[PDB]
Amino acid sequence: YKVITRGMVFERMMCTSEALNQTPDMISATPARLTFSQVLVQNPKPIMFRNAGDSSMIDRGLALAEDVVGSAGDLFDYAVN
Amino acid sequence: MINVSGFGTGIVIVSASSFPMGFSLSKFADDESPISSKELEPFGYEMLYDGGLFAFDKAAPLEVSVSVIAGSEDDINLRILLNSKKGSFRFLPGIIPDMTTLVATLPDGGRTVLSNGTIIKGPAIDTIQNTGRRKGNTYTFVFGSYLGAQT
Repeated sequence: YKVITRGMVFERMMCTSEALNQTPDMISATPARLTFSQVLVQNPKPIMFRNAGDSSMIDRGLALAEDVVGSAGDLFDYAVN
Repeated sequence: MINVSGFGTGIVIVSASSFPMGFSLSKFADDESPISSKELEPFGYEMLYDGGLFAFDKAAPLEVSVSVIAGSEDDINLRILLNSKKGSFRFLPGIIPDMTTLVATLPDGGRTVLSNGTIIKGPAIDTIQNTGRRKGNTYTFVFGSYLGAQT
């Protein structure tokens, strides 16, 4: 969330704590104390790109390719269809 | 000369839900001040460590109080307003039952449009004085809008 209090814009904010208070001093409304904390990020300003072709590549590491059974005939029928 | 009289003053109280059309206060008390408001404080000052002064804004409620004769229709209407819990009304980005008091002071035409407010306190039952005559009833409202004065 982004919290804008008084001309003081704060980005990358998440609610850390929150406390409601129900007392005979306020029977209709309820006072509440919220506390947010900023999420520290290595780059405050990131670099992006417009078109969808030109990402920097991301590597998935070792995957341990899982196992399926379809035989080559099923793959061939799928490619034919 | 300047006429600072108070005769002919009228008040029109219109509430968002209790009295959408509103009622009129004309019967004011004789022992208590018919209208009494504490001094507004919309500014504040702080002392710098070099002896200097800094001036800033503060939140300034306008606490007005109107006194009416015990048993009158205005007193009954004000008691009905007092006995209206805020939790029994639908809520809008505005204020629980927003009630405004149009104050027409004298044939001078001074109109005050105190708005954005609500009642705060008042007497539930009439108090019988030592003299035997019921005390005038003073009901206090608070407001956040205090502009609109003319002439």
